[PDB]
Amino acid sequence: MAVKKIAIFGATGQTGLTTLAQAVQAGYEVTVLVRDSSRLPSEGPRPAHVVVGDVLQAADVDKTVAGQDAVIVLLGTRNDLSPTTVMSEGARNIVAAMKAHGVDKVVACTSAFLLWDPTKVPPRLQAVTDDHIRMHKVLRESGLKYVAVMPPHIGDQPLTGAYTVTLDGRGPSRVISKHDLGHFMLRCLTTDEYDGHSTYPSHQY
Ligand SMILES: NC(=O)c1ccc[n+]([C@@H]2O[C@H](COP(=O)([O-])OP(=O)(O)OC[C@H]3O[C@@H](n4cnc5c(N)ncnc54)[C@H](OP(=O)(O)O)[C@@H]3O)[C@@H](O)[C@H]2O)c1
Repeated sequence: MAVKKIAIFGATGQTGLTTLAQAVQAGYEVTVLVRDSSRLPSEGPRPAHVVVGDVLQAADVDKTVAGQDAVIVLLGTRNDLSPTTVMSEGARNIVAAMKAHGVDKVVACTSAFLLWDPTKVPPRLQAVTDDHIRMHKVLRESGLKYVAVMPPHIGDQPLTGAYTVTLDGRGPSRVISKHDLGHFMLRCLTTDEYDGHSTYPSHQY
């Protein structure tokens, strides 16, 4: 039986916006949690349901996850590189809401640094990476069906749907377009082949 209803967390971010647009265009019934609805567009495809709130508030997350078939996580810290627990605490809330509502599939973005040599993270990105690691741990230990998406640099190239997905962080490039990353998150809703795996999408544009 196929996924029809999804929640997207981080839908207003760079990857989230295009994932949201793609998901709605593809026929999903999409719910988003946003702190600030002005960051959603008017033009283009529109989510079916908007919850205004914060991933750090369990009740807001619970309302967003209720009734879904799957969850996509595209949380991040925008240009804030300071020490942080937002993503991992958000993930804890997401896991608890999934378990409370019977939702068993989550596709969540961290970064290719979690596949590459862990001693080879630029210093300025280490604090954010440490919270990606905490988030990955929360999701992997949840025992839910979890696809770990670990992209390299997120670019602005057009959608292709032609990227390569490896399991080890090696591949044709160190870039994935935001649009292709979103397309891949959606693909993960219609296969089990990546459940319990780490995935590395990349493409030469
Ligand atoms: N940039 C890169 O090249 C790169 C490479 C690999 C991995 N990544 C990782 O990939 C992920 C996606 O990156 P991105 O650039 O698409 O994301 P982004 O533009 O940073 O967007 C972050 C999203 O998270 C939401 N968010 C943050 N705090 C929240 C909170 N307390 N409650 C609810 N929502 C919250 C933001 O909401 P608002 O719109 O309200 O701010 C926004 O929708 C990030 O974890 C990033 O670190 C990035």
